[PDB]
Amino acid sequence: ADYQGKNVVIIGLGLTGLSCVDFFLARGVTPRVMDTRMTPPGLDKLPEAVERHTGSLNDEWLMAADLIVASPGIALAHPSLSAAADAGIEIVGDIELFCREAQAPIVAITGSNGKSTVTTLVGEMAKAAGVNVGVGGNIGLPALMLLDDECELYVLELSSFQLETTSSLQAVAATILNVTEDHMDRYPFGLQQYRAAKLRIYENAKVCVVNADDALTMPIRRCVSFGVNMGDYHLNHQQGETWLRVKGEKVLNVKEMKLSGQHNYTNALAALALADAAGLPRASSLKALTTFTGLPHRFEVVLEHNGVRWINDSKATNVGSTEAALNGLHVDGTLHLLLGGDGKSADFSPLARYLNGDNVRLYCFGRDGAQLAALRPEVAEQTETMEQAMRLLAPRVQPGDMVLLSPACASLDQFKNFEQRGNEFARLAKELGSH
Ligand SMILES: O=C(O)CC[C@@H](NC(=O)c1cc(CNc2ccc(/C=C3\SC(=S)NC3=O)cc2)ccc1F)C(=O)O
Ligand SMILES: [Cl-]
Ligand SMILES: [Cl-]
Ligand SMILES: [Cl-]
Repeated sequence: ADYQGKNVVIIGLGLTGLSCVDFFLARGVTPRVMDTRMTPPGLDKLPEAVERHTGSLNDEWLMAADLIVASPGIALAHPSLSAAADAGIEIVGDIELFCREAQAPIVAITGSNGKSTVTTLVGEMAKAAGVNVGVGGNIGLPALMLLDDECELYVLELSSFQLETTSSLQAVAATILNVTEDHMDRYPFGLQQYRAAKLRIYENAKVCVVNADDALTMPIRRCVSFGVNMGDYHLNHQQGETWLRVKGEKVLNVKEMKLSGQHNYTNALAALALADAAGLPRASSLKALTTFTGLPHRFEVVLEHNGVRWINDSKATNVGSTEAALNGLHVDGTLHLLLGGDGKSADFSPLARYLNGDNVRLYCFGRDGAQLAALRPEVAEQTETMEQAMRLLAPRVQPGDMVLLSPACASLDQFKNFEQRGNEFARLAKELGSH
Protein backbone atom coordinates (compact mmCIF):
# COMPACT_ATOMS: atom_id res chain seq x y z
CA ALA A 1 0.00 0.00 0.00
CA ASP A 2 1.19 3.55 -0.69
CA TYR A 3 -0.22 6.32 1.51
CA GLN A 4 1.67 9.16 -0.07
CA GLY A 5 -0.55 12.18 -0.79
CA LYS A 6 -3.49 10.77 1.18
CA ASN A 7 -5.59 12.64 3.74
CA VAL A 8 -5.34 10.30 6.73
CA VAL A 9 -7.33 10.69 9.95
CA ILE A 10 -6.44 8.65 13.05
CA ILE A 11 -9.22 8.25 15.62
CA GLY A 12 -8.00 7.51 19.10
CA LEU A 13 -4.64 8.31 20.59
CA GLY A 14 -2.84 6.46 23.38
CA LEU A 15 0.19 4.32 22.65
CA THR A 16 -1.51 2.54 19.75
CA GLY A 17 -2.77 5.78 18.23
CA LEU A 18 0.73 7.25 18.62
CA SER A 19 2.21 4.25 16.81
CA CYS A 20 -0.16 4.97 13.92
CA VAL A 21 0.87 8.64 13.87
CA ASP A 22 4.54 7.62 13.83
CA PHE A 23 3.89 5.03 11.08
CA PHE A 24 2.48 7.69 8.75
CA LEU A 25 5.04 10.37 9.56
CA ALA A 26 7.88 7.92 8.83
CA ARG A 27 6.33 7.40 5.40
CA GLY A 28 6.13 11.13 4.64
CA VAL A 29 2.42 11.47 5.44
CA THR A 30 1.19 13.89 8.09
CA PRO A 31 -2.09 12.49 9.52
CA ARG A 32 -4.61 14.36 11.62
CA VAL A 33 -5.68 12.94 14.99
CA MET A 34 -9.06 13.06 16.77
CA ASP A 35 -10.23 11.50 20.02
CA THR A 36 -13.57 11.77 21.82
CA ARG A 37 -11.67 12.21 25.11
CA MET A 38 -10.68 15.80 26.02
CA THR A 39 -7.13 14.96 27.02
CA PRO A 40 -6.52 11.47 25.76
CA PRO A 41 -3.52 9.39 26.87
CA GLY A 42 -0.42 10.38 24.92
CA LEU A 43 -1.62 13.82 23.95
CA ASP A 44 1.55 15.40 25.32
CA LYS A 45 3.67 13.05 23.20
CA LEU A 46 1.96 14.00 19.96
CA PRO A 47 4.27 16.14 17.80
CA GLU A 48 3.15 19.76 17.40
CA ALA A 49 3.17 19.43 13.59
CA VAL A 50 0.27 16.97 13.88
CA GLU A 51 -3.14 18.69 13.97
CA ARG A 52 -5.51 17.26 16.56
CA HIS A 53 -9.12 17.63 17.63
CA THR A 54 -10.15 16.28 21.02
CA GLY A 55 -13.33 15.97 23.10
CA SER A 56 -15.49 14.84 20.15
CA LEU A 57 -15.17 13.54 16.63
CA ASN A 58 -14.79 16.11 13.90
CA ASP A 59 -17.09 15.23 10.97
CA GLU A 60 -15.41 17.87 8.77
CA TRP A 61 -12.14 15.97 9.09
CA LEU A 62 -13.69 12.54 8.81
CA MET A 63 -15.71 13.25 5.69
CA ALA A 64 -12.64 14.82 4.04
CA ALA A 65 -10.42 11.81 4.67
CA ASP A 66 -9.08 9.33 2.12
CA LEU A 67 -8.31 6.83 4.93
CA ILE A 68 -9.60 6.58 8.48
CA VAL A 69 -7.55 4.61 10.98
CA ALA A 70 -9.88 3.65 13.83
CA SER A 71 -8.72 2.71 17.31
CA PRO A 72 -10.27 -0.48 18.65
CA GLY A 73 -11.66 1.87 21.31
CA ILE A 74 -14.08 3.62 18.96
CA ALA A 75 -17.15 1.75 17.77
CA LEU A 76 -17.50 1.34 13.99
CA ALA A 77 -21.18 1.86 14.70
CA HIS A 78 -20.55 5.41 15.95
CA PRO A 79 -22.76 7.57 13.70
CA SER A 80 -19.77 9.61 12.45
CA LEU A 81 -17.91 6.46 11.39
CA SER A 82 -20.96 4.84 9.84
CA ALA A 83 -21.54 8.03 7.84
CA ALA A 84 -17.97 7.87 6.57
CA ALA A 85 -18.37 4.15 5.73
CA ASP A 86 -21.62 4.91 3.89
CA ALA A 87 -19.69 7.45 1.84
CA GLY A 88 -17.20 4.77 0.85
CA ILE A 89 -14.28 6.17 2.86
CA GLU A 90 -11.88 3.36 3.69
CA ILE A 91 -11.64 2.50 7.43
CA VAL A 92 -8.86 0.34 8.82
CA GLY A 93 -7.06 -0.10 12.12
CA ASP A 94 -3.50 -0.51 13.30
CA ILE A 95 -3.49 -4.29 12.75
CA GLU A 96 -4.56 -3.80 9.12
CA LEU A 97 -1.71 -1.31 8.56
CA PHE A 98 0.67 -3.82 10.16
CA CYS A 99 -0.54 -6.80 8.08
CA ARG A 100 -0.03 -4.87 4.85
CA GLU A 101 3.63 -4.33 5.75
CA ALA A 102 4.72 -7.35 7.80
CA GLN A 103 7.50 -9.44 6.22
CA ALA A 104 7.33 -12.43 8.57
CA PRO A 105 4.59 -14.95 9.33
CA ILE A 106 2.01 -13.99 11.90
CA VAL A 107 0.51 -16.20 14.59
CA ALA A 108 -2.81 -14.55 15.53
CA ILE A 109 -4.61 -15.28 18.81
CA THR A 110 -7.97 -14.08 20.10
CA GLY A 111 -10.51 -15.31 22.62
CA SER A 112 -12.51 -14.15 25.62
CA ASN A 113 -9.94 -15.63 28.06
CA GLY A 114 -6.43 -17.03 27.74
CA LYS A 115 -5.31 -14.88 24.84
CA SER A 116 -2.49 -13.02 26.58
CA THR A 117 -1.15 -16.24 28.16
CA VAL A 118 -1.23 -18.13 24.90
CA THR A 119 0.33 -15.18 22.99
CA THR A 120 3.10 -14.91 25.55
CA LEU A 121 3.66 -18.67 25.56
CA VAL A 122 4.01 -18.93 21.77
CA GLY A 123 6.44 -15.94 22.07
CA GLU A 124 8.49 -17.94 24.57
CA MET A 125 8.38 -21.04 22.33
CA ALA A 126 9.82 -18.95 19.50
CA LYS A 127 12.52 -17.49 21.76
CA ALA A 128 13.54 -20.98 22.89
CA ALA A 129 14.04 -21.92 19.24
CA GLY A 130 16.37 -18.92 18.74
CA VAL A 131 13.78 -17.22 16.50
CA ASN A 132 13.82 -13.41 16.36
CA VAL A 133 10.19 -12.91 17.44
CA GLY A 134 7.99 -9.85 17.84
CA VAL A 135 5.26 -10.35 20.44
CA GLY A 136 2.51 -7.84 21.08
CA GLY A 137 -0.60 -6.38 19.53
CA ASN A 138 -3.33 -6.06 22.10
CA ILE A 139 -0.75 -6.58 24.87
CA GLY A 140 2.85 -5.36 25.14
CA LEU A 141 3.91 -3.17 22.26
CA PRO A 142 1.30 -2.18 19.69
CA ALA A 143 1.85 -4.17 16.51
CA LEU A 144 3.27 -1.32 14.44
CA MET A 145 5.99 -0.88 17.11
CA LEU A 146 7.14 -4.44 16.47
CA LEU A 147 7.53 -4.01 12.70
CA ASP A 148 11.16 -4.79 11.89
CA ASP A 149 12.83 -6.33 8.79
CA GLU A 150 14.84 -8.59 11.07
CA CYS A 151 11.80 -10.18 12.69
CA GLU A 152 11.35 -13.85 11.73
CA LEU A 153 7.94 -14.38 13.37
CA TYR A 154 5.22 -12.21 14.87
CA VAL A 155 2.87 -13.42 17.57
CA LEU A 156 -0.06 -11.06 18.00
CA GLU A 157 -2.86 -10.99 20.54
CA LEU A 158 -5.82 -9.55 18.67
CA SER A 159 -9.02 -8.19 20.21
CA SER A 160 -12.45 -8.63 18.64
CA PHE A 161 -12.41 -4.85 18.02
CA GLN A 162 -9.09 -4.92 16.17
CA LEU A 163 -10.34 -7.83 14.04
CA GLU A 164 -13.43 -5.80 12.96
CA THR A 165 -11.15 -3.33 11.15
CA THR A 166 -8.74 -5.90 9.75
CA SER A 167 -9.04 -7.46 6.26
CA SER A 168 -5.53 -8.42 5.12
CA LEU A 169 -4.42 -10.87 7.83
CA GLN A 170 -3.25 -14.21 6.43
CA ALA A 171 -2.06 -15.81 9.65
CA VAL A 172 0.30 -18.77 9.53
CA ALA A 173 -1.83 -20.11 12.44
CA ALA A 174 -4.88 -18.42 13.98
CA THR A 175 -7.00 -19.36 16.98
CA ILE A 176 -10.10 -18.32 18.82
CA LEU A 177 -9.48 -19.83 22.22
CA ASN A 178 -13.04 -19.54 23.49
CA VAL A 179 -16.00 -17.20 23.23
CA THR A 180 -17.91 -16.24 26.33
CA GLU A 181 -20.14 -13.25 26.83
CA ASP A 182 -18.05 -10.05 26.88
CA HIS A 183 -18.08 -6.50 25.45
CA MET A 184 -21.88 -6.52 25.15
CA ASP A 185 -21.78 -2.71 25.44
CA ARG A 186 -20.09 -2.80 22.04
CA TYR A 187 -22.18 -5.60 20.42
CA PRO A 188 -25.85 -4.70 20.36
CA PHE A 189 -26.56 -7.82 18.25
CA GLY A 190 -25.30 -9.81 21.17
CA LEU A 191 -23.21 -12.96 21.46
CA GLN A 192 -23.24 -13.96 17.80
CA GLN A 193 -22.11 -10.49 16.73
CA TYR A 194 -19.18 -10.64 19.14
CA ARG A 195 -18.37 -14.18 17.87
CA ALA A 196 -18.54 -12.99 14.29
CA ALA A 197 -15.87 -10.34 14.95
CA LYS A 198 -13.57 -13.03 16.35
CA LEU A 199 -14.31 -15.44 13.45
CA ARG A 200 -12.63 -12.92 11.14
CA ILE A 201 -9.27 -14.15 12.45
CA TYR A 202 -9.57 -17.40 10.47
CA GLU A 203 -10.01 -15.73 7.06
CA ASN A 204 -7.08 -16.70 4.83
CA ALA A 205 -5.33 -18.39 7.75
CA LYS A 206 -3.02 -21.23 6.68
CA VAL A 207 -3.95 -23.22 9.80
CA CYS A 208 -6.95 -22.65 12.07
CA VAL A 209 -6.77 -23.92 15.63
CA VAL A 210 -10.13 -24.35 17.37
CA ASN A 211 -11.34 -25.34 20.82
CA ALA A 212 -12.95 -28.77 20.59
CA ASP A 213 -14.88 -27.94 23.79
CA ASP A 214 -16.27 -24.61 22.56
CA ALA A 215 -18.41 -24.81 19.45
CA LEU A 216 -18.41 -21.03 19.10
CA THR A 217 -14.68 -21.12 18.22
CA MET A 218 -15.40 -23.07 15.06
CA PRO A 219 -15.81 -21.42 11.66
CA ILE A 220 -19.42 -21.27 10.45
CA ARG A 221 -18.56 -23.52 7.50
CA ARG A 222 -10.52 -28.53 8.51
CA CYS A 223 -9.11 -26.91 11.63
CA VAL A 224 -6.68 -28.37 14.09
CA SER A 225 -8.28 -28.75 17.51
CA PHE A 226 -7.39 -28.71 21.16
CA GLY A 227 -9.47 -29.78 24.11
CA VAL A 228 -9.64 -31.62 27.38
CA ASN A 229 -10.92 -35.10 26.54
CA MET A 230 -10.95 -34.71 22.78
CA GLY A 231 -9.05 -32.83 20.09
CA ASP A 232 -5.88 -33.29 18.07
CA TYR A 233 -4.16 -31.77 21.11
CA HIS A 234 -5.69 -32.94 24.37
CA LEU A 235 -5.08 -34.02 27.95
CA ASN A 236 -4.53 -37.59 29.22
CA HIS A 237 -5.26 -38.09 32.91
CA GLN A 238 -3.15 -40.77 34.57
CA GLN A 239 -4.18 -41.20 38.24
CA GLY A 240 -3.23 -37.92 39.98
CA GLU A 241 -1.23 -36.85 36.91
CA THR A 242 -1.98 -35.01 33.67
CA TRP A 243 -0.21 -35.17 30.32
CA LEU A 244 -0.34 -33.04 27.22
CA ARG A 245 -0.86 -35.32 24.23
CA VAL A 246 -0.85 -34.84 20.49
CA LYS A 247 -2.87 -37.41 18.51
CA GLY A 248 -2.47 -40.11 21.16
CA GLU A 249 1.22 -39.44 21.88
CA LYS A 250 2.36 -38.12 25.27
CA VAL A 251 4.48 -34.98 24.87
CA LEU A 252 4.61 -33.46 28.36
CA ASN A 253 3.76 -34.38 31.94
CA VAL A 254 2.33 -31.16 33.33
CA LYS A 255 4.31 -31.56 36.55
CA GLU A 256 7.15 -30.02 34.49
CA MET A 257 5.08 -26.84 33.98
CA LYS A 258 5.17 -23.91 36.36
CA LEU A 259 1.53 -23.08 35.48
CA SER A 260 -1.21 -25.24 37.02
CA GLY A 261 -4.91 -25.87 36.45
CA GLN A 262 -6.89 -27.33 33.58
CA HIS A 263 -7.41 -24.12 31.62
CA ASN A 264 -3.69 -23.41 31.76
CA TYR A 265 -3.12 -26.90 30.41
CA THR A 266 -5.50 -26.18 27.54
CA ASN A 267 -3.75 -22.83 26.96
CA ALA A 268 -0.53 -24.89 26.77
CA LEU A 269 -2.12 -27.20 24.14
CA ALA A 270 -3.35 -24.27 22.07
CA ALA A 271 0.10 -22.61 22.23
CA LEU A 272 1.73 -25.86 21.15
CA ALA A 273 -0.72 -26.28 18.28
CA LEU A 274 0.05 -22.77 17.07
CA ALA A 275 3.81 -23.21 17.50
CA ASP A 276 3.71 -26.51 15.60
CA ALA A 277 1.70 -24.89 12.79
CA ALA A 278 4.18 -21.99 12.65
CA GLY A 279 6.99 -24.49 12.11
CA LEU A 280 8.69 -24.11 15.51
CA PRO A 281 10.66 -27.13 16.70
CA ARG A 282 8.49 -29.17 19.02
CA ALA A 283 11.36 -29.78 21.44
CA SER A 284 12.11 -26.11 22.16
CA SER A 285 8.36 -25.43 22.38
CA LEU A 286 7.99 -28.00 25.16
CA LYS A 287 10.97 -26.53 26.95
CA ALA A 288 9.29 -23.12 26.95
CA LEU A 289 6.22 -24.68 28.55
CA THR A 290 8.42 -25.67 31.48
CA THR A 291 9.99 -22.24 32.09
CA PHE A 292 6.96 -19.97 31.63
CA THR A 293 5.81 -18.54 35.00
CA GLY A 294 2.63 -16.74 34.06
CA LEU A 295 1.63 -13.11 33.60
CA PRO A 296 1.14 -10.41 36.28
CA HIS A 297 -2.49 -10.02 37.36
CA ARG A 298 -3.39 -13.48 36.12
CA PHE A 299 -4.24 -15.52 39.21
CA GLU A 300 -1.04 -14.13 40.67
CA VAL A 301 -0.15 -14.90 44.29
CA VAL A 302 0.94 -11.49 45.58
CA LEU A 303 1.23 -12.52 49.23
CA GLU A 304 1.24 -15.87 50.98
CA HIS A 305 1.65 -15.13 54.65
CA ASN A 306 0.21 -16.12 58.05
CA GLY A 307 -1.83 -18.90 56.43
CA VAL A 308 -3.57 -16.60 53.91
CA ARG A 309 -3.12 -16.48 50.15
CA TRP A 310 -3.87 -13.12 48.54
CA ILE A 311 -4.42 -13.64 44.80
CA ASN A 312 -4.41 -10.88 42.19
CA ASP A 313 -6.59 -12.00 39.27
CA SER A 314 -7.35 -8.44 38.18
CA LYS A 315 -7.01 -9.54 34.57
CA ALA A 316 -10.40 -11.31 35.04
CA THR A 317 -12.47 -8.65 33.30
CA ASN A 318 -15.35 -10.92 32.26
CA VAL A 319 -17.54 -13.64 33.75
CA GLY A 320 -15.79 -16.47 31.85
CA SER A 321 -12.45 -15.49 33.35
CA THR A 322 -13.79 -15.42 36.90
CA GLU A 323 -15.45 -18.79 36.23
CA ALA A 324 -12.01 -20.11 35.28
CA ALA A 325 -10.55 -18.89 38.59
CA LEU A 326 -13.44 -20.39 40.63
CA ASN A 327 -14.06 -23.68 38.79
CA GLY A 328 -12.35 -26.40 40.81
CA LEU A 329 -10.82 -23.88 43.21
CA HIS A 330 -9.58 -25.38 46.46
CA VAL A 331 -9.85 -23.22 49.61
CA ASP A 332 -9.16 -24.60 53.09
CA GLY A 333 -11.11 -21.96 54.99
CA THR A 334 -13.14 -19.08 53.63
CA LEU A 335 -12.90 -17.57 50.17
CA HIS A 336 -13.13 -13.75 50.30
CA LEU A 337 -13.97 -12.88 46.71
CA LEU A 338 -13.76 -9.35 45.40
CA LEU A 339 -16.15 -8.59 42.50
CA GLY A 340 -16.79 -5.29 40.81
CA GLY A 341 -16.29 -2.51 38.30
CA ASP A 342 -18.01 -2.06 34.94
CA GLY A 343 -19.54 -5.39 33.94
CA LYS A 344 -20.35 -4.19 30.40
CA SER A 345 -23.96 -5.38 30.68
CA ALA A 346 -22.88 -9.02 31.26
CA ASP A 347 -25.12 -11.61 32.87
CA PHE A 348 -23.28 -12.41 36.13
CA SER A 349 -25.63 -15.35 36.93
CA PRO A 350 -23.23 -18.06 35.73
CA LEU A 351 -21.06 -17.24 38.74
CA ALA A 352 -23.76 -18.11 41.28
CA ARG A 353 -23.14 -21.88 40.93
CA TYR A 354 -19.67 -21.39 42.48
CA LEU A 355 -20.91 -19.33 45.41
CA ASN A 356 -22.81 -21.83 47.58
CA GLY A 357 -21.69 -23.34 50.85
CA ASP A 358 -20.68 -21.79 54.13
CA ASN A 359 -17.13 -20.87 53.08
CA VAL A 360 -17.73 -17.93 50.65
CA ARG A 361 -17.95 -14.17 51.26
CA LEU A 362 -18.44 -11.58 48.54
CA TYR A 363 -17.16 -8.06 48.61
CA CYS A 364 -18.67 -6.13 45.75
CA PHE A 365 -17.65 -2.66 44.54
CA GLY A 366 -17.57 -0.21 41.66
CA ARG A 367 -20.28 0.55 39.11
CA ASP A 368 -22.02 -2.81 39.16
CA GLY A 369 -21.41 -3.57 42.83
CA ALA A 370 -25.08 -3.96 43.67
CA GLN A 371 -25.76 -6.40 40.77
CA LEU A 372 -22.82 -8.49 41.91
CA ALA A 373 -23.94 -8.54 45.56
CA ALA A 374 -27.32 -9.76 44.26
CA LEU A 375 -25.72 -13.07 43.24
CA ARG A 376 -25.94 -14.08 46.90
CA PRO A 377 -27.02 -11.19 49.14
CA GLU A 378 -26.75 -13.17 52.41
CA VAL A 379 -22.96 -13.50 52.08
CA ALA A 380 -22.31 -10.19 50.30
CA GLU A 381 -21.14 -6.73 51.28
CA GLN A 382 -21.15 -3.76 48.92
CA THR A 383 -18.76 -0.81 49.03
CA GLU A 384 -17.95 2.04 46.66
CA THR A 385 -14.30 1.19 46.13
CA MET A 386 -11.99 -1.81 46.11
CA GLU A 387 -9.93 -0.25 48.94
CA GLN A 388 -13.05 -0.03 51.09
CA ALA A 389 -13.84 -3.67 50.33
CA MET A 390 -10.29 -4.76 51.23
CA ARG A 391 -10.35 -2.86 54.49
CA LEU A 392 -13.77 -4.38 55.24
CA LEU A 393 -12.68 -7.97 54.56
CA ALA A 394 -9.19 -7.92 56.07
CA PRO A 395 -10.24 -8.07 59.75
CA ARG A 396 -12.34 -11.17 58.89
CA VAL A 397 -9.53 -13.12 57.25
CA GLN A 398 -8.42 -16.24 59.19
CA PRO A 399 -5.50 -18.64 58.62
CA GLY A 400 -6.53 -21.03 55.84
CA ASP A 401 -8.51 -18.36 53.97
CA MET A 402 -7.98 -17.02 50.45
CA VAL A 403 -8.52 -13.44 49.35
CA LEU A 404 -9.21 -13.45 45.59
CA LEU A 405 -9.54 -10.34 43.40
CA SER A 406 -11.22 -11.79 40.28
CA PRO A 407 -13.64 -9.05 39.58
CA ALA A 408 -15.48 -10.23 36.40
CA CYS A 409 -15.62 -6.63 35.17
CA ALA A 410 -13.59 -3.91 33.52
CA SER A 411 -11.74 -1.60 35.88
CA LEU A 412 -12.29 1.52 33.79
CA ASP A 413 -14.96 3.15 35.98
CA GLN A 414 -12.45 3.67 38.82
CA PHE A 415 -9.01 2.77 37.46
CA LYS A 416 -6.74 3.51 34.50
CA ASN A 417 -6.67 -0.22 33.62
CA PHE A 418 -6.72 -3.67 35.20
CA GLU A 419 -2.97 -3.44 35.93
CA GLN A 420 -3.50 -0.42 38.13
CA ARG A 421 -6.33 -2.25 39.86
CA GLY A 422 -4.09 -5.28 40.41
CA ASN A 423 -1.20 -3.16 41.68
CA GLU A 424 -3.47 -1.35 44.13
CA PHE A 425 -4.75 -4.71 45.30
CA ALA A 426 -1.21 -5.98 45.83
CA ARG A 427 -0.20 -2.84 47.79
CA LEU A 428 -3.24 -3.20 50.05
CA ALA A 429 -2.72 -6.98 50.40
CA LYS A 430 0.78 -6.37 51.68
CA GLU A 431 -0.42 -3.72 54.12
CA LEU A 432 -3.37 -5.71 55.45
CA GLY A 433 -1.90 -9.21 55.27
CA SER A 434 0.95 -8.78 57.75
CA HIS A 435 1.49 -7.38 61.23
O1 LIG B 1 -8.32 -2.74 31.83
C1 LIG B 1 -9.51 -3.03 32.14
O2 LIG B 1 -10.00 -3.04 33.27
C2 LIG B 1 -10.50 -3.29 31.07
C3 LIG B 1 -10.04 -3.61 29.89
C4 LIG B 1 -10.99 -3.83 28.78
N1 LIG B 1 -10.67 -3.23 27.71
C5 LIG B 1 -11.31 -3.25 26.55
O3 LIG B 1 -12.52 -3.33 26.46
C6 LIG B 1 -10.40 -3.03 25.37
C7 LIG B 1 -9.51 -1.95 25.48
C8 LIG B 1 -8.62 -1.69 24.43
C9 LIG B 1 -7.64 -0.59 24.52
N2 LIG B 1 -7.63 0.39 23.52
C10 LIG B 1 -8.42 1.51 23.72
C11 LIG B 1 -8.21 2.62 22.93
C12 LIG B 1 -8.99 3.75 23.10
C13 LIG B 1 -9.97 3.75 24.09
C14 LIG B 1 -10.92 4.86 24.30
C15 LIG B 1 -11.33 5.85 23.27
S1 LIG B 1 -10.69 5.93 21.66
C16 LIG B 1 -11.75 7.28 21.41
S2 LIG B 1 -11.75 8.13 19.89
N3 LIG B 1 -12.54 7.67 22.41
C17 LIG B 1 -12.28 6.85 23.46
O4 LIG B 1 -12.94 6.99 24.57
C18 LIG B 1 -10.22 2.62 24.88
C19 LIG B 1 -9.42 1.49 24.70
C20 LIG B 1 -8.60 -2.50 23.31
C21 LIG B 1 -9.47 -3.57 23.21
C22 LIG B 1 -10.37 -3.85 24.23
F1 LIG B 1 -11.19 -4.92 24.06
C23 LIG B 1 -12.08 -4.81 28.87
O5 LIG B 1 -11.82 -5.85 28.26
O6 LIG B 1 -13.15 -4.64 29.53
CL1 LIG C 1 -18.51 13.14 18.81
CL1 LIG D 1 -17.86 -25.64 50.30
CL1 LIG E 1 -13.70 -1.15 57.52
